[PDB]
Amino acid sequence: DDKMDYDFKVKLSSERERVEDLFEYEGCKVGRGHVYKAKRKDGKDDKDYALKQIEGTGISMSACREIALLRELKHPNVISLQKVFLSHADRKVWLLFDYAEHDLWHIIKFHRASKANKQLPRGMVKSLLYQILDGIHYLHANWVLHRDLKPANILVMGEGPERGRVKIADMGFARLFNSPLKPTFWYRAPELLLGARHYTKAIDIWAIGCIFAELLTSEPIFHCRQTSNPYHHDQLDRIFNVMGFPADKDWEDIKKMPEHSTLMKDFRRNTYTNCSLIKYMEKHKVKPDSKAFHLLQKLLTMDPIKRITSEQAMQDPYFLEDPLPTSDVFAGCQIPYPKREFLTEE
Amino acid sequence: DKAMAGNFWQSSHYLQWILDKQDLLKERQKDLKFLSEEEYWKLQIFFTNVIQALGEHLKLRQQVIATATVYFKRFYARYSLKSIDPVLMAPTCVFLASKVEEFGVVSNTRLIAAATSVLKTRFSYAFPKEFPYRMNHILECEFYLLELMDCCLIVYHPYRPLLQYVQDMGQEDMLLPLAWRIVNDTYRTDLCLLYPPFMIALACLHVACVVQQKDARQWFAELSVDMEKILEIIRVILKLYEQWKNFDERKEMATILSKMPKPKPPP
Ligand SMILES: C[C@H](O)c1c(Cl)cncc1-c1cnc2c(c1)CCCN2C(N)=O
Repeated sequence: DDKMDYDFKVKLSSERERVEDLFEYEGCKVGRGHVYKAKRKDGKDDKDYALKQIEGTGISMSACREIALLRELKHPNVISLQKVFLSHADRKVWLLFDYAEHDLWHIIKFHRASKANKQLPRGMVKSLLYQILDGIHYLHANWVLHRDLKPANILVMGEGPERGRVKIADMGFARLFNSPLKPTFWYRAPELLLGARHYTKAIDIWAIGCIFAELLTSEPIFHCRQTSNPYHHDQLDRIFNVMGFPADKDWEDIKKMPEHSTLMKDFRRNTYTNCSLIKYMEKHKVKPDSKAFHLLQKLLTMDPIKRITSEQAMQDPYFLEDPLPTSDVFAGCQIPYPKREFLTEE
Repeated sequence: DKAMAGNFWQSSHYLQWILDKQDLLKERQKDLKFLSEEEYWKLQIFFTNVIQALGEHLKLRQQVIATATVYFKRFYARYSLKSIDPVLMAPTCVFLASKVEEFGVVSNTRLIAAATSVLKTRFSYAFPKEFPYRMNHILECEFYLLELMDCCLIVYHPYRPLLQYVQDMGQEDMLLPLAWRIVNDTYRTDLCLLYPPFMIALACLHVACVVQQKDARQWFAELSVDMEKILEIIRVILKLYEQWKNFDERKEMATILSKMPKPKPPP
C-alpha cells in the first residue's frame, strides 16, 4: 500500500520467511485433492514434511477456518500444523505438517490387492480403530466435526519417532451453515441420504463404523457405483442389502426425515428380509459372537440417536480383550506398505 | 459457534495473547511521542466504536464484532498507529473475523459499501473525506494482520461465561442485559489483552449487581477465584465510565486523529 509505512513494510519483507527459501519441494508433489513431500534446505532435520498449498488465492472462508482450528488443535491422533507461510506476491497460502508416509486408503488397497495375488492383521485393526476413536473423541469434545471421514483421511506415520501412529487429516473445516445440502457416498450415514440438514457427531461415528468394517474385510462395506440433492437411491439400496430395512422400532424418527416419503415410494421392506449385518459379516469370516462384531454393530446403528458415541466406543470390552491396542499400529513389525511415489504428470 | 469452547487453558489466546501490562506500555511509548496517554486511550475508544458500527451495519453477531476488535488491539499492541492506517485496519479486522464463521459470508461489495456508509453517516465529525480504500487494500492489509497475529484466529470472550454465571445465579432477566452491555464497554479498554475472559465476565457481573443494588456477596464468596484480580478489573471498569463522562469524542477526535504519527512514504 502507498499509505502503509515504508520502513514497517521493508522491515517485514526483509524478515519474512518464504516457503521456497526454507524447503525443497519442486518435483516432490505427492497429492492434489497441491500436496508436496518436502525436506528442509539447511539439512538440520532430514525429516520429511508435508507442504499443502491451499487452492485459490487470498484467504477464503474455508482457508480461514482451517487455519483457525488447526492453530488450536493439539492431540497425538490429529494432524498437527507446524507453520503457515503467507506468500505476499502471489497471495498464496502454504501449510506445513509433519509427513505421514501411509494412510488407510493405500494400506487397505494393498491388502485387497494381496487377496487377489493368492487378511489385515487383527492386532493392527484394533489399534487403528482405537486411535481413530481417540482422535475423533478429541475433536468432538472440542465441538469440531470432521464431516468427511474416509480411509484416505486416516493417515499413518512411517519410520521415525511416531512410527505407526494414526493422524486424522483433511477435516471438512468449512460447510456453509454446517449444512450437507450446500455445495464417494460409501461412508455417508443414512440420515444424510434421507436429507439431514446438519452435520452431527453421530455422522462421523457411522463413517468410523464403515472404516472398521473395511479394515476387517478389505472391502468397502457399502460399496456402490458413482448432484445437489442428498437422496441417493443406489447407496441406500446397498445399505439395506447389507443391514436389512429398518423396522419402525429401530428408527422411530425416520418419518421426520425430509426424504422419508421418497424412501417409502421407492423401497419395500420385503425386499431385504434375508439381509442383516450378521449375515454380511459372516460371509467375510468375522464371527457374530466376536467383541469386534458387537462394537461394529453399535457403530453402524441406523438411527443416529441410537449410535454409540466415540467415548463409549473407546470403553468397549473389545479394547480390553487380547491383543491390547498398541501405540505403533504395526507393533514393531516391518512395514510392507510402499511409500508414496512423486508425481511427474502435467 | 462452540468450536474449541472448553480449551481456553491450552489455547493460543491464553498461551500467546494474554500480554504483560509493562510489555504493552513499553511498546506504546513510540506512539506516546506524538499523542498523550489520554489521547491514546481516546483513539482506542474511537476505533472500538468504529468497529461496533461496521459490525452492526453488516448485521454480524456481537461475538464476531468482539473478535474483530481483539484483532485490531493485538495489531496496535505490537505496532505503531503509523504502520497501517487504522481506518483500513478496522474493516479488515471485521472482514477477517467474519470469515472465521461459517454461517453466512461478507461479500466484497458489501464490505466496502459498509465502510463507506458507516464512516460518512455515523463518523463525519472525524472523517470529512470518503472512505478512500478499495478491496485490494483490504486484502493486502489482511495478509499483514494474519502474519502479526501468528495466525491465531480463535478468540474467547466474556459473553459465554457471563451467560453461565447469571443462569447459575437464577438472575438472567434482572442482570444479563446490564452485565452484557458492560462486557461490551470493556472493549473500550486493554482488559481483553490482560485477563482471562471469565474474570472480565465476573467483574462486569459485579458492577451490574452494584448498579442494580443486588446483594450477590455470598454467591461471589462461593467461587474459587482470585478476587484481587477481579477488583483490579472492577477499578478499570469504574474508571472507564468516568473517562466516558469527561470525553466528547465528537468534539475531540478530528484533532486527536491529526496528531497520529503519519506513514513514511516510499523514497
Ligand atoms: C496434506 C495431507 O493431509 C497429508 C499430510 Cl498433512 C501429511 N502427510 C501426508 C499427507 C497426504 C499426502 N498424500 C495423500 C494423503 C495424505 C491421503 C491419501 C491420498 N494422498 C495421495 N498422495 O494420494
